[PDB]
Amino acid sequence: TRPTVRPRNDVAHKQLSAFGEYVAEILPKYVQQVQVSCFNELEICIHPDGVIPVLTFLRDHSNAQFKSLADLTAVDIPTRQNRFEIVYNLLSLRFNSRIRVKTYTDELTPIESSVPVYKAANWYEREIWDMFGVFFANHPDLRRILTDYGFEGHPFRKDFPLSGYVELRYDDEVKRVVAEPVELAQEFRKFDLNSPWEAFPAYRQPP
Amino acid sequence: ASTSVKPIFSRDMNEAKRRVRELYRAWYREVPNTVHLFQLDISVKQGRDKVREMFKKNAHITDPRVVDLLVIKGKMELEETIKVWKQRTHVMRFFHETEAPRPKDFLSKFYVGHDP
Amino acid sequence: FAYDGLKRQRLTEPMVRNEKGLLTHTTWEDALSRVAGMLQSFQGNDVAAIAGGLVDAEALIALKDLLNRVDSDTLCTEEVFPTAGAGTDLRSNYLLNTTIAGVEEADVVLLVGTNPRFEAPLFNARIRKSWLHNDLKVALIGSPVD
Amino acid sequence: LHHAVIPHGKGGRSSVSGIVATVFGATGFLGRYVVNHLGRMGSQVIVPHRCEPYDTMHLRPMGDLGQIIFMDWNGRDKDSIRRAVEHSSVVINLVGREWETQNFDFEDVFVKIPQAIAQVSKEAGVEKFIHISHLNADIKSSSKYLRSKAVGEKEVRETFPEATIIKPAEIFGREDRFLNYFANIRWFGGVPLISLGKKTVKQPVYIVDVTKGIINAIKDPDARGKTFAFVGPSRYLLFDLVQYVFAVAHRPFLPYPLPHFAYRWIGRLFEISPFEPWTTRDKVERIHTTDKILPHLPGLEDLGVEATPLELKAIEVLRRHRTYIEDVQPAKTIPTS
Amino acid sequence: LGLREIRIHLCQRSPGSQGVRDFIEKRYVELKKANPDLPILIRECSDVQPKLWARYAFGQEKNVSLNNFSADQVTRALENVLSSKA
Amino acid sequence: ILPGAAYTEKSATYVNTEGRAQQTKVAVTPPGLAREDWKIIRALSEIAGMTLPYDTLDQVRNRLEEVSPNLVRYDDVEGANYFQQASELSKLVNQQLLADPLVPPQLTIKDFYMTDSISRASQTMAKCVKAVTEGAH
Amino acid sequence: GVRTSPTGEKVTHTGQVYDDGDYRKVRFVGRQKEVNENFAIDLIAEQPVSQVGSRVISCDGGGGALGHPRVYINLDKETKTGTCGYCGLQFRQQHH
Amino acid sequence: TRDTQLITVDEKLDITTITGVPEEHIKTRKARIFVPARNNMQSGVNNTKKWKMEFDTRERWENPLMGWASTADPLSNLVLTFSTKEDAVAFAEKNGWSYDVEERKVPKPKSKSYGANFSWNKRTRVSTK
Ligand SMILES: NC(=O)C1=CN([C@@H]2O[C@H](COP(=O)(O)OP(=O)(O)OC[C@H]3O[C@@H](n4cnc5c(N)ncnc54)[C@H](OP(=O)(O)O)[C@@H]3O)[C@@H](O)[C@H]2O)C=CC1
Ligand SMILES: [Zn+2]
Repeated sequence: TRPTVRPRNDVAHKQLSAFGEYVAEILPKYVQQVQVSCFNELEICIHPDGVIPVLTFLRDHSNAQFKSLADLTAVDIPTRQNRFEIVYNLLSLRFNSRIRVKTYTDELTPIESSVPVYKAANWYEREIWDMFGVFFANHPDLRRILTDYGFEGHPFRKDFPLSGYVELRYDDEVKRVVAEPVELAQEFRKFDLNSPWEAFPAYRQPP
Repeated sequence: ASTSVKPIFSRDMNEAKRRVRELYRAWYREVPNTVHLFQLDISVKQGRDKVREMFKKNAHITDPRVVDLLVIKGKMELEETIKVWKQRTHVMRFFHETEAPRPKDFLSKFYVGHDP
Repeated sequence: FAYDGLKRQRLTEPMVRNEKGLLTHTTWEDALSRVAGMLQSFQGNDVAAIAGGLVDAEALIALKDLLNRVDSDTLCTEEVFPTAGAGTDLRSNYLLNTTIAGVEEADVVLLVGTNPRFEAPLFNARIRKSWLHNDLKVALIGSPVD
Repeated sequence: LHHAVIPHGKGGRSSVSGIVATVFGATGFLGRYVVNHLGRMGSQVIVPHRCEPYDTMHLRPMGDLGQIIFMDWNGRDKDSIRRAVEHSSVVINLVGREWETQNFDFEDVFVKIPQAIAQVSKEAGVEKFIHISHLNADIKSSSKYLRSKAVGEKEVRETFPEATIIKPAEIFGREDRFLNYFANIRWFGGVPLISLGKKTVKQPVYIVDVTKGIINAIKDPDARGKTFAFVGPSRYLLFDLVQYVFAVAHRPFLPYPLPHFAYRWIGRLFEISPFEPWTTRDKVERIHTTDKILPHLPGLEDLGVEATPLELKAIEVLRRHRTYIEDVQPAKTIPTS
Repeated sequence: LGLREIRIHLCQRSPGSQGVRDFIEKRYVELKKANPDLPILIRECSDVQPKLWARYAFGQEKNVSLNNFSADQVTRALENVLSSKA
Repeated sequence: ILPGAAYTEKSATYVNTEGRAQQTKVAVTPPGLAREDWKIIRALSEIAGMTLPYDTLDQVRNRLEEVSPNLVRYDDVEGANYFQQASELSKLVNQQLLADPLVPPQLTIKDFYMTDSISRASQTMAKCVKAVTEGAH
Repeated sequence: GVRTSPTGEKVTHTGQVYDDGDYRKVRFVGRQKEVNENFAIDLIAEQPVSQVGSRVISCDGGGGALGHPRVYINLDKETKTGTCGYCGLQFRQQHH
Repeated sequence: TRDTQLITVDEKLDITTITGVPEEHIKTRKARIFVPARNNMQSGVNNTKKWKMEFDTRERWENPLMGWASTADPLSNLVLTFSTKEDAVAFAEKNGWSYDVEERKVPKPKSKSYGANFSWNKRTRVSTK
């Protein structure tokens, strides 16, 4: 085949598609959309009420057995009404397969903690709360994990500035480290890099 | 409808207000220990006035879910202080001791720069 | 291309006349106090203002309001426009009522006492566009400019 | 205003204040606070120093990159003074010593050096000159320190007539030699006092108040050519002050009377040290000098500074002197004028 | 202390400005004849409530809403402004 | 002399020859101590004891709306009527035309380049005048 | 090359020099102003013009792939040399 | 539908108090909501598809040491992308930012005729190709 072109795997594509329909048939109450990517990754998009039921089924069902929570993160998309996309990446050692489960939320809508299903989720959900400000209901110990104590804001939101709002220095008069509004000797230089010509016709959107 | 939403903890402002008053009492009683434990140079009166100032700036909220998150964050802040996860620098960051007073009248801003 | 004039001959500090009658840099506090002192001592026709060609509406209204508060109405512009008759009472009296885009719908244009090529080059290009595509007839009263 | 000294920014570390300040004596108690306040707002600070560079390291974090410049200088070399001032718009003289050495006496630090700085600054075209004197400066004083202060103040006013002269009272602060002086008397059982600490009234002023007053003087066109007196809000009896100092430090307070003659020998006895004496005759004479009341001079309030009460800042200074309910007992204040 | 300037704001099409439009079409010319040196600034803008502004000496201004006024009500509103100072 | 800002250094409203209101945006702040022009007048009024009733840009634009509502209708052309009324007042006083012929202030391209303070300070515009006058050489 | 201003400060090849009243020259007291003394404008001018026998010549700056992108220079004008936009070497057509 | 018991909230959505933004950069900022103009140096139109939100420009000054462009504005580089004008307005409102909206400027359809280059009796006849 073409030496520079990634080869397609049509068997895995068909297997993942069939299992995606399988999941959607069993949990119609929650599954909103199922898709398989051209590089063979299965995504299950669900209503946020289905977090615990869907994850529990995927972990415990005999034909699923997704015992490992590889990763749990969020994505901020300000143009959406529910700006926060919550992404669960699961691994099945029994069937040597991965699956992605996605749901959504806004700044004020809690999501149910998945710690009951995966104890791995404990710190991942603290990170989502810290970095995105998404609240997780019934989390055993929800608090910041990566930011400074007393830090204000959620810095992975698309509208949080790259350099933040405050900066630190040691002040000799008060004999301690103090926080002050950020000033930069050199402002970060924004580059406009996007070409004005379309690159990928296959992804064109209706006018 | 689109106004039918999922609550956080409080189903209405009266339930939310109870949580606010409980948080305020916890902070009010913590200040004397904080001043002693962190060996701060502020008085207990200064600390408690700072607590009152922080609660007042959010007095205009009427959305219970917003109030819920304010209380959730306020309680995390309290836990950091009580457990001594904060250091004295973090506690003193509420008082902006090294920041000079920025002018507030039109003329004073006019003399110094371009910002409104 | 004229934007490079913004880097030259710029006024960067308030200036007042010193005892020798020469302009010298000073503070905003001092310059305004000198101006405020004179403004407080004059009223009516003793105060007047002229606005140049690059002044913005916000500055124009602010100056008009200030001079009105010393009961002065001598708010003038350098560019003349006859005050006889309606004058500026009716906007239609001093506007390009057809609009720039309306030139493409006209079928005859009479130009009077103007060189639009240099006074409004983009407006003249609109006329040429209509002359080219709509076979517009153009007449001129004035000097025969290209 | 030359285009490089127009202020820009929002008053922070990376801003441009437009101040270019040479601060003589920047390595001492008052100097560190002055440099810190200049550095906060983005000033260019030139720091001539006599000491080891290692002794100036605490000043380095006080300014953004390139905003603190260090030069060598010698108080008797007018060329080293010229190199340090010729680019400045303001010169601040904080040079002083509480004792005399073999190489420098009170006339050198308080008369010859301040006059040399003032004269060179005037010739260099420096616009503003701020000279720190002393509230109790006086040619009739028993303290040689205070007599030299009076002579030096007069020479600066003649050399640089537009100079701003600041005359502070005893200054308290973390690195002060005032509250720390009294706290360290406890390090010996005896706690001597001329009379019994009576007949001496003190009006000490907080270090940050002096610093803000100096900074506000740099920015105030009115302040040129004037003499200020920087004093605290409350006058105290020297006995009450020391008693309060021990109370805050949680120390046992044992007063006992003494006259000057028996208080001068202890001063002499520690003058023998080849370093900073614990005390000296002159220090005792200054401590037991009543703070002058000078109502014809402007003060901190004329510069928009509120004098800080000593009771609000004593703990900050004396907490380190404690051995390991905060009744404290505020000291009794002399009725205000 | 007298009147210095008159401004009339109105819409080009709204029925609430119909009377103000009638006043201009019928009576403005006569009003301007009698008051040759008085500025009477007529400023049309779509979807505005009609108003009469009167500027007196030293920058003092009064406004009178003309919404749904007849041409005759507009005349009397202008008469009061022209007669009574402020 | 009170240093104001250029059109590149302020958010200001300009009305073009059609009566269309448009606004600039700040691209760079004014140099040195120069200030936004309406803020100078507002500051002057406060020193003079005649404080104007607007402290922000939005407030001075609300003021613009009270004088001429079209001045805040950005990118809109508001039609103006009453040509007949204007023509009636125009015929009231008969004025005699002068004999001198109509001569535009700009006859050739050389008069185009420098017509205001910004362009008169432009070194580029000066080279343009030299080129059309002297020549390519 | 390196000239000096009236204050004694050296002028860089970019023309930079603090003027008389610029405080910023205090940064050079007790230290020095780093200036590179090989002005490239003077050095390239010392190079001689190459005489070539064609209308178009190409330059890659010398050293093959160690030079600059190869460009082709037109030499039709006889009132000037053809200059390389990358390295500044000059060429002139001989005869024609 | 749901087994989760919802509540009714008629409040306008406002999240200013829970975003951590300083007061200065909510009330004194002006957001501009617009579709970027095509860069006139190129004919490609692919950068004119989405709505953008930017903030009012503030002071930049020269660093005394190097001459670099310094700033004290934390929002100087923040540019948000939106699918529709309504999404951009919704985001600005709930964040408490004052805003202006500029309508999209679509080029108007043109009448192009190659044959017009060779008109028998019209001015569109070209004198050269
Ligand atoms: N602190 C107080 O209570 C009061 C202070 N003042 C005056 O304020 C000024 C500073 O006070 P303070 O900062 O406490 O004094 P410090 O002793 O704390 O610092 C003195 C400064 O002067 C410098 N200095 C001393 N002698 C010489 C010399 N011979 N040659 C060069 N430099 C020298 C020292 O530099 P090095 O580190 O190299 O010795 C040091 O930087 C003095 O003029 C003092 O009299 C006025 C009223 C009260
Ligand atoms: Zn080459």
